[PDB]
Amino acid sequence: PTGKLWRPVGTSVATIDSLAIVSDRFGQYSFVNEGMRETFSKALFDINMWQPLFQATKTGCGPIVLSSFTTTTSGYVGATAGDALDNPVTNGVFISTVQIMNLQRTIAARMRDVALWQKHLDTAMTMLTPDISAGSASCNWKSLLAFAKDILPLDNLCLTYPNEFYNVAIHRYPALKPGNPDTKLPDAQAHPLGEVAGAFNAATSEVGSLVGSSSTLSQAISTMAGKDLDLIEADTPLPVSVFTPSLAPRSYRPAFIKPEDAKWIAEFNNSSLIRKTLTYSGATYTVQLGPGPTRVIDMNAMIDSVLTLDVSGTILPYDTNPDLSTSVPAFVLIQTSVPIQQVTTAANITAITVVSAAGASAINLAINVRGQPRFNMLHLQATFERETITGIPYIYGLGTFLIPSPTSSSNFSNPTLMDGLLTVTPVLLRETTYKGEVVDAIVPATVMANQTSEEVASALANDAIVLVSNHLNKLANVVGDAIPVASRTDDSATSAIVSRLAVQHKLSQVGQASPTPPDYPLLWRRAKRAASMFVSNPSLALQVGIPVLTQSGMLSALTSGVGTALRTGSLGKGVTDASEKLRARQSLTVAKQAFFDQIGSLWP
Amino acid sequence: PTGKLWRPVGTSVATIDSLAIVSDRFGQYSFVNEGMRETFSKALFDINMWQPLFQATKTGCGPIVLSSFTTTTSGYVGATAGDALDNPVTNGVFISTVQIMNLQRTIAARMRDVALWQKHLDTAMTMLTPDISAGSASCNWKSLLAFAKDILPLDNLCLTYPNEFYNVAIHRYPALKPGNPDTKLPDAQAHPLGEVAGAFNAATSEVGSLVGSSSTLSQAISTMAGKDLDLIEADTPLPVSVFTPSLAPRSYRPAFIKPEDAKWIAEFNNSSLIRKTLTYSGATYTVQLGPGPTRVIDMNAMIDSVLTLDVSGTILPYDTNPDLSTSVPAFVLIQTSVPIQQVTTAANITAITVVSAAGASAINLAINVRGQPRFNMLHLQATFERETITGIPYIYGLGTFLIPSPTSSSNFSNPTLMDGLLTVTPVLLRETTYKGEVVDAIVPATVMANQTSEEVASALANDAIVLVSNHLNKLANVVGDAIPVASRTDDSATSAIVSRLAVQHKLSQVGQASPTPPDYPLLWRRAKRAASMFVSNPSLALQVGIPVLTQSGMLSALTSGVGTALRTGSLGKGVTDASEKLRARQSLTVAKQAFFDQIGSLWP
Amino acid sequence: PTGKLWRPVGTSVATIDSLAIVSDRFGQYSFVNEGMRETFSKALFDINMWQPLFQATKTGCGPIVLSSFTTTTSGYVGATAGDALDNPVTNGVFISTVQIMNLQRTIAARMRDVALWQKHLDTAMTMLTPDISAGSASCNWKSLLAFAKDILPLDNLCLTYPNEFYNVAIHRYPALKPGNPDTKLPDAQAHPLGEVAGAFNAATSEVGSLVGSSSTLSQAISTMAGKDLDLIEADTPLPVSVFTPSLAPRSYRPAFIKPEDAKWIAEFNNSSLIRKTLTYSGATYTVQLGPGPTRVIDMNAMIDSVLTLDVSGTILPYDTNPDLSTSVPAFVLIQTSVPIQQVTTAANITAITVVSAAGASAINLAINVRGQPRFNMLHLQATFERETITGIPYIYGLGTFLIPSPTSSSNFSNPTLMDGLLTVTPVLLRETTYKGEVVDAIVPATVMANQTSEEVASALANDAIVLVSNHLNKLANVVGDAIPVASRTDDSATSAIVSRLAVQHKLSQVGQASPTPPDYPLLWRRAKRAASMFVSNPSLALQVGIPVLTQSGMLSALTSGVGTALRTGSLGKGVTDASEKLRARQSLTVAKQAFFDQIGSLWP
Amino acid sequence: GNVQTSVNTYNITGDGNSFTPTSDMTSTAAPAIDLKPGVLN
Amino acid sequence: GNVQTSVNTYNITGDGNSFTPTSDMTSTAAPAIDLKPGVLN
Amino acid sequence: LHMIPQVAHAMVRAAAAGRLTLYTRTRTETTNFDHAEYVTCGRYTICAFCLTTLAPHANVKTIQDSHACSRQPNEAIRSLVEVSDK
Ligand SMILES: *C(=O)CCCCCCCCCCCCC
Ligand SMILES: *C(=O)CCCCCCCCCCCCC
Repeated sequence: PTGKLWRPVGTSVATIDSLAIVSDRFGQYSFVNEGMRETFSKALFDINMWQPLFQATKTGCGPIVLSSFTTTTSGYVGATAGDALDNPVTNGVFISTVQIMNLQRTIAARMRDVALWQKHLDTAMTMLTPDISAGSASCNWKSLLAFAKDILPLDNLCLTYPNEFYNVAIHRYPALKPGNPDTKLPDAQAHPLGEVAGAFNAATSEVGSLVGSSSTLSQAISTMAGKDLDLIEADTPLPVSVFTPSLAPRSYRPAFIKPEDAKWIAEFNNSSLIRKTLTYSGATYTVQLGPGPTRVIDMNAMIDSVLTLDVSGTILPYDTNPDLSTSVPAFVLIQTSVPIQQVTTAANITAITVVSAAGASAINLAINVRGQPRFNMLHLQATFERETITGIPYIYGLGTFLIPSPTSSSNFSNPTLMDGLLTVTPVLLRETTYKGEVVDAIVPATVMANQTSEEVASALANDAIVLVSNHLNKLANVVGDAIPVASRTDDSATSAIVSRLAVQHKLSQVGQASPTPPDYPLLWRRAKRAASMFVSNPSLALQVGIPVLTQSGMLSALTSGVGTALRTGSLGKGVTDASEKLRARQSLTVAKQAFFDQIGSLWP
Repeated sequence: PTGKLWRPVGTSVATIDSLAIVSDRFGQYSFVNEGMRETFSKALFDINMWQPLFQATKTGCGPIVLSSFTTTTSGYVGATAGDALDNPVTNGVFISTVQIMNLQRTIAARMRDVALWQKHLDTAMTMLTPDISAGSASCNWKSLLAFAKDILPLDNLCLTYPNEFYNVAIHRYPALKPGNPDTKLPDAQAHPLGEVAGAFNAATSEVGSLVGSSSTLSQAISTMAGKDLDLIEADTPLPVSVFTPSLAPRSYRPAFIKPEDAKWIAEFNNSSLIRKTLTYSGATYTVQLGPGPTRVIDMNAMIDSVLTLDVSGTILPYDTNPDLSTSVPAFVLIQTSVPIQQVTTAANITAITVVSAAGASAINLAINVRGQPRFNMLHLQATFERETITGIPYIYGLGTFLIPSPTSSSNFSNPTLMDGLLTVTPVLLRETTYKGEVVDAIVPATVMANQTSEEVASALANDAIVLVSNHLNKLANVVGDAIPVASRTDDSATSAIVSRLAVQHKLSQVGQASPTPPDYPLLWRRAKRAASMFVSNPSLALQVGIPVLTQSGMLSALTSGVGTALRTGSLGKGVTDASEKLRARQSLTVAKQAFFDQIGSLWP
Repeated sequence: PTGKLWRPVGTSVATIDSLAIVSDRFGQYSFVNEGMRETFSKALFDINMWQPLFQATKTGCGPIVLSSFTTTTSGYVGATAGDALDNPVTNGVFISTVQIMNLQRTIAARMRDVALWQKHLDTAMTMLTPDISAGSASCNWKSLLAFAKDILPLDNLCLTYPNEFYNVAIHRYPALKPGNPDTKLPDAQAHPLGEVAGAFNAATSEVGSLVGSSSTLSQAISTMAGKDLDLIEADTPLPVSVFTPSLAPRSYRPAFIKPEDAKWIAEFNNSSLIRKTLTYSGATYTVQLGPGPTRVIDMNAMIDSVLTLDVSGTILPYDTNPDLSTSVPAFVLIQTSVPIQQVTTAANITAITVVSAAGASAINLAINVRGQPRFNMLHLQATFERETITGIPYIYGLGTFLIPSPTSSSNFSNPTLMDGLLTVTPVLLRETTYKGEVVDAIVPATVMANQTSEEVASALANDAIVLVSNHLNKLANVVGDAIPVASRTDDSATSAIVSRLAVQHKLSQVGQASPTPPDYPLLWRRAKRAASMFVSNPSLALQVGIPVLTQSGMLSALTSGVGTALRTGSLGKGVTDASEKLRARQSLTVAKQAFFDQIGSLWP
Repeated sequence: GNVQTSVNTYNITGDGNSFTPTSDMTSTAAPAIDLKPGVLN
Repeated sequence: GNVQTSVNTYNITGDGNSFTPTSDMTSTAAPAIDLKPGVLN
Repeated sequence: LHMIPQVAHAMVRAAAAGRLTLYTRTRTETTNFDHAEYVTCGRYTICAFCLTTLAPHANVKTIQDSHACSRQPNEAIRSLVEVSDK
């Protein structure tokens, strides 16, 4: 049973309506199922432990028995009259609301009390590493004590109550074994209150540490089910939400990104220059679109973000072409009639809006750093919005210069300030971008081995690629973490892949002389580096031309392997290299024993 | 009850102080509460499973019953005489210390034993993805076997014991259903020992996966309470400790950062040059402070860190002004009399200490990379300390050049090596920095919408801004993760904000014609992108001029929403887009069924 | 007991063989141990809660009692005949397979049902932060309701069932206290079904929050045992696997990295130029090895990776030396006879392979960005493999230019395209690299204070240094997180170190006048910044010349302290600064009360 | 796959066995056993 | 370390005490107590 | 391990053209090597007694150290500076 206890308000006959939460002057009795007593007992148990320090310091008020907050009522206990009717409990143990209040504020008040002392006990305890993980190692008690008698700073609490803290301590550190009163010798065994827990944390030499290897697994299992690593290369529309894209604002360096390497950025590849004009704040400036191609951020295929083009440390040659100086650098949109990459001359450019200029010309924004005047780090920045560009077939964001007077000097300059580190930040997660289009769902499998070397590094913050990369990256840490894809152990991961290579290379051999019986020693090893190359750089699985990894099978395969692989690790997964791991722990205890030996001499 | 069991010392009745732990030669009997038997049973259960492999290989020693390590003593069981008095347990089940030792080293020894085999069983099991997540899919057993008879490398253990591993396997993979002996047909149902657990992990088509959606929530709940996301925009002094700043060493590019964009960096904006001198290692060099403003790291407002100015790949024009060559680049402090930004000429600069020079002039540190000789990657580096600058009102760290002989050539150079990538690393977490002052507590709400575009990116490693950014970043991953702030589901997050916008826009309408009844469809949508823009780039909420996000309400609001939102997710939160998610899983099982079909033909 | 139930197939006498899983027409009865009923009850309990919404909307089918899926069989219940023999259970409660199916698909079907409604209830609940964390704060109900009557968008479900959702709600938000029918007034106490859980999550003013501080500890404990932070500075061979290196592809900028600062990169420091030739694709090009030293990636000491040298935004002076234009930039290997750094002239260079050229000369790859033509972002890229360089004592990877015709113009150019951002990605984790050699195991302690300032930042992706950095980094977040290494609390971490400094400085004083009695106030403070400097920048502990941190004791010491420190935190660790933390929470509730006050007026 | 006979209740090459995954029962042993200090006791 | 006597069953400076870690019993108390909503009830 | 021979390559290049200098224990520079302990470039700092690297920054005014010993040839780098100081 569970929930609050109910009782037949109509008396005797208890039906699915003659019940009612048995409330009263104390609040409502909620049932205390077996396991929920484990907690409140485990919590109180950790407080009772500090008994010797509560009396010493006259705080506290006696040991807290959980049997002081409960009661022994009886009735039907469920979550609702209907279902509570199927849990007739007699003399169960319930805790009334007003009690659920004290057991709370008591464990809270006492928790402070101890939390404090417990902190002093520690700066003194750990102040001599009472924990080794291979074999033993003593340190003659006299010295030890006479030593901490020093180190411990005058405001601890282990100097005001030595054997009032010691008695608390003995129950937390199975290192300190108190000398028995009637034989005046230790005990071999150490009996700290955490008897079992402390036994099951020792780094057992057979397998690393059960508490470790156990969690590193349940931890990975969490992720595997959580983010949705499963279904990682699913071939079908998936809401961007399914990718929980967060804290995702990637930055670049355009005016370098080739147009074909990333759809969201077209260029004005035209013969001559395209000097246009525009009255901005009265003054008339001339946008240039200089000698080179001047790659500009396209506006369509640009998920309403927060574009913030930073222009700093980048050269600013106002020294040579004086034409450049005087011009306030500024991010400006450019609506063109004919599609760009077909826009020849000025009459082609519909209009030009200065979405964000920089007050003060190019001769205050400068700063000489050895001849080559740089740009005082400043951030121009628009706030592009999907629909502010409705209809408008062609429009481009360009972080240019806005020259107040074009001249012969700036005839080979080309004032694109795009060489600066632009940082787009998708401000509306629901919508992603792929191959130049804005969508609401991705098709994972499509984005695999479909980008090129740099059609990946040039991805646009929160676009399929960047999403089908953030995803693999989780799955990449589950294998990297739990599975042993980094040793000659032909693990579950590199194993799922090997079975694909076989089934694959086996049918490609079917029909024709079949002169080559499948290899296997070579297949195991080829798939080992395939699974390994993945854990290594999760990204690669997106680039066209990557051995194994990019065939449709793998990944879809890998994950579902790694999947079941985590759901069976056992507990002693740590047996892997638990030999050198062990031998390394003995190595430490031998060096730490060496320490105790000095504590033992210096302070005799 | 819990803890070690206690019986009184003198005998007769047990009065506190009349009760001592019933130490025995074997050890002290500690009680084995109901739940703690669940573990040791669940641990032993996972070992017994491997029974067929223990006999086959003559290791092991029979099935391990947990009832072989316990006993049936009876007495009072608590953590201390006082509280143990309220737990009279009769014939409880306790495990003695020396036993708590075997149940430990047995589960450890056996755990190794199985951990090994269990690894072989796997490279063979996952080596044919026995796990699908939508509908079924078989693969005629003959083929399957005759297939793995191949792939499996000659050193497995699934080839030496086929149906000695198979029997272990059948209990772990409800995929392999053994053919019943007396009807020689499968069973429809599959009965693996993990009957329930395996039932509750299947990706249930109604809602993603209970095991997933459940954890992704408890996981987020952990963080929410842990780091202290709650109280994220609290308006009142908070110890830096409350922000657990760790692994926090940010790097820049000064000599670019405007002085007003980041208090910790002032500049010598003076008319002419300020050539000073200083005997460093005998030789007399001249610090320049050349033509431009030469932005220098201020020393006050500089949390005793580890400044490490790297100067590499950056230009080094010793080719033109020969004056530059011969000068050993070096980070040097500069104490000025009159405050900088008021320091006109040499007589103003009190003294200049070469806190770290680079042995060998500027013509060995070079390296030609196409005409423009660069700097061989080298790291100069001081170790500034709060108090080494006590009293000293004005002092600045400057990574300049130290020219051995100033000339006309270096009259427009300005040797500030600050254009290099400097990396400050706060070496003393307790103290933070804000707006130019060193403090011990932040006031969160103060740092919101108080920085500018770049008064953020120019923050100083472990300063309020960088702390009130590391914090939002956690809270940003809790929403990004648990809450669905990335779909049209007007989630709890974007909902907490909408209620603020209403209450806000509603009173701004009070008094005056109230010609505009609040919108709502427009408010819901405006707050959706507000909560969304946050998850996106957590930082923004610090920059002055961000719609919604920067009003005092939000955040303080958001978090406390997201807060309660996680504490109610239910379990089936995965119902979100659990349709396409499902349809994608069927998509995979259809492709994986396609695989089994070849395994089924190639190896008939 | 646990597992499926068995019964004596041979009847009466139940031996370790006369048993057999009691299967049948329903599947196999698996035992439902005490705790496993807690879950299925806790799951059903959370569904029954939504009873009022199931009837309202005619879905559901009555309350789901867990006692409808189980049974009361009796027999022996274990994991295998052998061990099941020691668990005679009478009238235990087992759930048959076919039942373990419904309790599953029911909780799944119902889970969807509620998951939906439960989402509507929320957008309305959190839409008025029903959760404060200090003191109370009301908001006159009328207003509140009449308010949400607005905000809530027309497609919720809290408008179609107000007090059908309200009744569900009252059990989840102890904020909404329903007015009692026969006294028509609230209740003071609030009785939500989550009575206890909700009591134990409140931010108790004594210590932050038990649910928080508790997890932040168990969380850290997980890591500490997991990754293997323990043994962090172990002095003995450790398989790279023990470091779970994943998602590890670091990028650089060679042609800058000094050869001695990173063994994996030697340079051709020779007097004149070394123009060689090579027929690549018919056309004959000349590799240059120009004026400067031209640092090249060495091939030995280069873990078979995926070298991808990006050349973009970097200068391309085809404007001056016309010689440069026309030459297709390309990454090329260079096998030399005599060891490099001893290779004088052309006759010395055995052969030169163009492992990856860039189609199209240097005048299409350009792009004018203000005079200085840059490189259109493109990625050349080899796939170096350990053994493809077997025997071959000397061979180097060089991302040079391949000039189609060397001239006088390119006599001081030196076409090394290495100034570009190269990104090596280890494609085979098992093998690491150290000091220039490829190995399979590291010796942790060796890599401490053994690198120089930049012999660290110049590390090669997945090399000991980068591994003995990824490791410290975890341990750095466990302390940063759990332990309070960021306040004057002389924590367990900075305490473990202090004891080393003492024992150390104490013996260095032994022998000779011992004129200086150890300090301690100065030692505590010195070790505090030592432990602090570590949490800060984990890396440092690798660099030669770091105070304290780099002595062999520390770290090996630190961790083992931090270790036991986490295994005792108590629960109320949050007592740290739980004063200002508290005062900040009251600060928020005072501001949130201010909000409710407007909701209370505007919408009267 | 050579016949065994009694060592274990099932032969591998035995009559009518059947590999056949069901999205319904995701194969899983016991990895996440809780042993952390507070939780084990 | 001044003698106490009864306050607690052990004197610190008491006769034959003994600091001596054993890789076997890693000291512990109870930190990871589970209290999260679903798990506490 | 002492020095890391990248440090010693900075010793000789600072001694080929003598920049170094010799600092004493009272953090004042001399040119006699008899009263001097610290040795700079000014990249790296080494006490001449224990002969270990101390601080890559110079201004030996901010270095903490505890060693005490006499007799330390190499004086050869010290001798090479004053010849190369002309
Ligand atoms: C006889 O051993 C022939 C080989 C057939 C089985 C060998 C191992 C491969 C199949 C594994 C079955 C048990 C779980 C995978
Ligand atoms: C008398 O108090 C002399 C000092 C001896 C003990 C003081 C505290 C240092 C030793 C701690 C013992 C309890 C657990 C560390």
